[PDB]
Amino acid sequence: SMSYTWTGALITPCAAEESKLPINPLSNSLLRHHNMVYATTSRSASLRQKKVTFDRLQVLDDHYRDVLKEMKAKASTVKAKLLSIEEACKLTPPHSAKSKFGYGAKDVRNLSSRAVNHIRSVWEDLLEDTETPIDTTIMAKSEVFCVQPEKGGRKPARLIVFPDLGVRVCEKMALYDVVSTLPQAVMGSSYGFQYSPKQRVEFLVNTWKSKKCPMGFSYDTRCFDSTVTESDIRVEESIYQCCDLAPEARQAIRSLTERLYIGGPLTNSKGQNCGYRRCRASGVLTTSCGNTLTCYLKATAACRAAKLQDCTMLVNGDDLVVICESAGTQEDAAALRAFTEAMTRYSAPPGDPPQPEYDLELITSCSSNVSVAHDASGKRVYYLTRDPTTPLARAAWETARHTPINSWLGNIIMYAPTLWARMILMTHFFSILLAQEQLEKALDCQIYGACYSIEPLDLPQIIERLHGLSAFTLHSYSPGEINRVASCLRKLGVPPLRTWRHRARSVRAKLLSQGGRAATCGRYLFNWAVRTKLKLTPIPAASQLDLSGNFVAGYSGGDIYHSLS
Ligand SMILES: O=c1ccn([C@@H]2O[C@H](COP(=O)(O)OP(=O)(O)OP(=O)(O)O)[C@@H](O)[C@H]2O)c(=O)[nH]1
Ligand SMILES: [Mn+2]
Ligand SMILES: [Mn+2]
Repeated sequence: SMSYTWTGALITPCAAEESKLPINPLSNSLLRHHNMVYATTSRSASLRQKKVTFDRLQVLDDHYRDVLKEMKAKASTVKAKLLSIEEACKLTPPHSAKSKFGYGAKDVRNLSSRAVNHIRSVWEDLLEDTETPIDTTIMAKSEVFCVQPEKGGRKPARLIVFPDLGVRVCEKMALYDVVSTLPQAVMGSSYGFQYSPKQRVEFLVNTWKSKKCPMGFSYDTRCFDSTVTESDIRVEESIYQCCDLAPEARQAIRSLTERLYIGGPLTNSKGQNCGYRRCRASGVLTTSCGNTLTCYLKATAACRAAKLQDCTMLVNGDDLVVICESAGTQEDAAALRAFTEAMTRYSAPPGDPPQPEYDLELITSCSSNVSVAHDASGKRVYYLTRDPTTPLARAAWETARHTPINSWLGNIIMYAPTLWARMILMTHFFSILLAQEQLEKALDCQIYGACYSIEPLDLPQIIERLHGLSAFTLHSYSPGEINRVASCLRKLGVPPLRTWRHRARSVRAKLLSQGGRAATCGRYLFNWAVRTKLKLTPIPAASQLDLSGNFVAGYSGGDIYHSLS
């Protein structure tokens, strides 16, 4: 059983694609070694196809089956609603890809009769037809990176695979409530996406302290999406089907699974057949939910197979953290070998073999880690940080070129307490946004895979919700964190942190000189910048402001939209 089959027709672009950065004063202002920064393109898709195309040998044992039955019994608890066409339409991102059938996301949100009548038609088809493979498009994705310390080798583009806009809206009607509700119900504490960054570090610490002699390790699968077998996707359906479901919801899930999720034909931008998928599609609604469940299940079973004791995992799609009781240095390494041997039998080998860790801080997952800092009162605070290379590289791209998804905004929101996000990112973009009249224009960003639409001037509020107000006061970051940040500036050619401090003094002055929510941006975001730091107090409409069901689940490649909060 092969993950993909190719006819030889190319993965084709729809427009021109820029690779290298353009040299302009504003990006220079941030980053100097321009030629360290690249965007991916169609040209490398070939390469990506090679990494992602293989055969899958799966062998399931009793541990796996036991864990499934356990997961399923929890899933039996769920009652999931069928969404209305309207409800589902309003979950569609305004810039989601337009349909083959003469209407785009705008029309769907407007509930254009062409759109809703097509969607109704696509819905009925899921009820009438139970086997005909549903068309998907395959595209090379445009993502920006910094090149490897390994000379001049670049990641090839990733491949997105997604059904037409009308299918996608149906997917929401059928499966949205499921995909939002079930993972927590089945996986409890282990379900990553139920956690704000603050809550995620909380859970990791409390877990780490709850052990007598702790021992954590990160796991990650070489192309998880290709390792997802047809069987995996039907197992995953069997979990979903344990929900109380509307009859048409049950069939829709039944049809989507056979027709779309287990695989199907791949069409390119030009309309020709590239071939066939027998693994997970990156761009369906159930991708993140599927990946997480599948990973949780395979992982959980692999512990019991390697007799690790008191495992507590955190799962975010493909990304797996595990913290457990240690059996001694030499044992641990041997058990972790066996974990991997199990996962591999379940068709999920790792990129790089897990290595046991005896400090929580050295464990990295979802590209991020726990680091330590202190607040005003000097009492020691835990927060979530990241190697700033890729964030800064993208910040330099989105400065010198208009991007659909403003990644820098996402990172400030998410990594608000971190060193580099405050001193470099915040300063750089509030500088730009002030020069060009544009603090109030709402910008599109991406949190946990869902598209959000946020105004810069609501950042003190938002940051306070997620990380608390202490995220405006942290000051004594760990040596290793400062060492890592500093070495990253040297790599990309970013002016050392000293430099941003005055760029930021100027910068808190511009904002106080303007009142309103603009001023409390200056005051709160840049209290690290003045040497005569004033005190900070819980902002008014700044949590009890706007609330919702935001950070309750992930929708990576799931086409989900929240202007929420
Ligand atoms: O548009 C896309 C396409 C794909 N993906 C997702 O990226 C993965 C492809 O890449 P990998 O799964 O091999 O790398 P990864 O571990 O870094 O993936 P993430 O956890 O960072 O997501 C797949 O698991 C796919 O679902 C997106 O998030 N967006
Ligand atoms: Mn992976
Ligand atoms: Mn991953």
